[PDB]
Amino acid sequence: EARAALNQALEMKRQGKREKAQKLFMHALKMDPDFVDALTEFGIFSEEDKDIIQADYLYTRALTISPYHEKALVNRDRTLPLVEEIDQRYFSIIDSKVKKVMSIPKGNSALRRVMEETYYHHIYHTVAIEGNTLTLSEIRHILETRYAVPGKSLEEQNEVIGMHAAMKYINTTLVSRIGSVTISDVLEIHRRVLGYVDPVEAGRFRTTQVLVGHHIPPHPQDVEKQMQEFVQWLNSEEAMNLHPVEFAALAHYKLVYIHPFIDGNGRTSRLLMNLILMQAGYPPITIRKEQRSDYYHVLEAANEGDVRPFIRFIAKCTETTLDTLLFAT
Amino acid sequence: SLEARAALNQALEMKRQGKREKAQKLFMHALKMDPDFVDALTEFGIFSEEDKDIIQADYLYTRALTISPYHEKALVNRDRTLPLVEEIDQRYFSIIDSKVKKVMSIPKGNSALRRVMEETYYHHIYHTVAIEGNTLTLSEIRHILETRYAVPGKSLEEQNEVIGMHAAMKYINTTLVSRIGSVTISDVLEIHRRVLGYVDPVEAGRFRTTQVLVGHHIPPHPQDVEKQMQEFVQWLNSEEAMNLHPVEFAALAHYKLVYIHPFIDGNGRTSRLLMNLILMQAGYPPITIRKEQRSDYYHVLEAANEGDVRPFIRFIAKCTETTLDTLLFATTEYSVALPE
Ligand SMILES: Nc1ncnc2c1ncn2[C@@H]1O[C@H](COP(=O)(O)OP(=O)(O)OP(=O)(O)O)[C@@H](O)[C@H]1O
Ligand SMILES: Nc1ncnc2c1ncn2[C@@H]1O[C@H](COP(=O)(O)OP(=O)(O)OP(=O)(O)O)[C@@H](O)[C@H]1O
Repeated sequence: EARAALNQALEMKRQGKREKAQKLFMHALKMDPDFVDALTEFGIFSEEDKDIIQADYLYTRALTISPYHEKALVNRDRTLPLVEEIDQRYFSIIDSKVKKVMSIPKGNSALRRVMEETYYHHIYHTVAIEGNTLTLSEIRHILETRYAVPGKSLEEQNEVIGMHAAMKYINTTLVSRIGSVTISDVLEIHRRVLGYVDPVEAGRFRTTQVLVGHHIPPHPQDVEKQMQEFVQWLNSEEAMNLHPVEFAALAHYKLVYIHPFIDGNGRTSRLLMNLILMQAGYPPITIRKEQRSDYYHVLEAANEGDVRPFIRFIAKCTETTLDTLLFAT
Repeated sequence: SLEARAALNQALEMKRQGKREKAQKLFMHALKMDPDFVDALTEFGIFSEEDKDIIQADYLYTRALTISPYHEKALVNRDRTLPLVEEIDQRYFSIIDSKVKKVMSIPKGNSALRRVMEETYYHHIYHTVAIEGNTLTLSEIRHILETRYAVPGKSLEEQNEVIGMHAAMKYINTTLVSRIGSVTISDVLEIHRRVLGYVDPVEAGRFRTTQVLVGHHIPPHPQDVEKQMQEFVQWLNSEEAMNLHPVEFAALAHYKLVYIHPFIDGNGRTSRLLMNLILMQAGYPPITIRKEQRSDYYHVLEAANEGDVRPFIRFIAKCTETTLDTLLFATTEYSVALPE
């Protein structure tokens, strides 16, 4: 019961429980996730395994519940600047790999092959996370030939066509264009993303209220005003001062939070993310299909107070993209 | 100008000696060299009445007078045939009206009618997409709409045309048919938005921005298209249009939209749908311009552009009859062949 599982895990730490300590710490927070002592003690336990980022999260969560909790505050005050350095140090590692892909001359036969294949790779994964059953070979066939695939839903194949049209529009019209991003530009991306599936709802705002896991987004009445504030933030001086990868990740989150469409919210958000990156001089990033579980958890964590685990998750995806380019080239 | 005044005379002397088929071919060749040859129209009009073809004869005389108003030989013939054709045409609408009453006489929930009304829905889709060069079969179009799975080795654009139509008819049958009040420019765009939405979601429900050729027809410039549609919907809701016979009003509404050609694509499909909305609002079943009538469908549209729209109005009335003939036949066929 309450305050029971922690002590079991805490005495196990003295013994050297190893996995047995962790399992009980996880079970203790399963019964009560707002148990301030279980967070602080599991935070201390995390630093023993050199996991300072996880520890800082647990302390920050504990203080959001109990601001004046001494044991958590004295630990956070130490880790707060330490993590800020670790995070900034990770962005500088990414910035060096981004410079190493720009160092490669345009016209390289190796890069052309990768940039081509990774375009289809991005489409496969962005549709696969939302439960599209089409393979990479099938998605290649759809876009190359424009003939339908045997024994597969027309809705699934129109999702693929919708994405290709949306990226073509971005890469052509938006990426290079001078000036601010408008509410019109966001609708125009969605109009292509969902146009071939639902031509009625494509490029028009959500009219009904919906549940997204455990997230209840703004009411259709408010959605319009939420988007006017969102585009104002995108063009704000504050947002320009942020590191591209962070600004991209925050732009992503704020759109999936507002959830202004009946469908294509995740897809439009992942596209808008890449527009921010490509406008700042970063290649298009792919949140892979197998990262669906993680992708949601960091979005859950973002809703409850701390957005950083999401910002880090995007930066990790950014690195794996850059790693794939430099390797394949 | 006597390039084919020898071809007329050639055909005319052939008529005297008999030369039934030989006369026609030369009359057709005479109008091929000069289609605005007033004597070739009037003489071929006289020739037509000999085969009891008064409708064709009246067309030729009316065409001749549009070129040469005061041409005596044509005028004396037209003055006779003008009221005669008006009677023949009105008599055809009364034949249709009796067959429309005979489909309403059939009970509301008849099991035989339900089967036909279902099959003819897919039949209408097959033909409306087939005329514009869609290669999908009837069985394939049934599979698309029933299962919502794609067809092997056929373009996604062709299959999205089928989905676009089904959505457009569903919207019409549900929202528009039963709705009280006037038809608006918004309603026309909303039909097109579904018709073309699954193929071209960008241009769906938005007016033509560029100028295009349609066979030998140059439609109003994109600048004027908006005003042409405001006058079109004003005519649709006008008292004059309500006084016209449903089949004529349907056919004229069809023509005026394909004339204006206010979209990049889906002009014919939107027109054929709007036609059926007029008919169904007046209490007529949805009519199908079949795929094999593509050649005829264009000729009567050409004929309409040059002055006389009646051949089109008659072409729609003929399609209306063949629809009603198919329903009454199949319904009586199934009544015996099905249980109940
Ligand atoms: N708890 C959450 N809070 C906020 N956003 C979330 C949450 N879980 C998932 N999301 C985001 O919203 C999407 C889920 O929305 P939903 O399930 O309605 O749409 P989908 O069909 O999965 O994808 P799409 O929005 O691309 O059509 C995810 O793809 C993700 O980007
Ligand atoms: N000479 C003509 N004058 C007026 N309208 C014509 C003429 N020829 C064809 N049309 C109309 O235009 C339609 C064909 O237009 P067009 O060839 O641009 O489109 P499509 O792709 O064949 O068909 P849709 O309009 O259904 O997409 C015909 O169905 C008819 O309604």
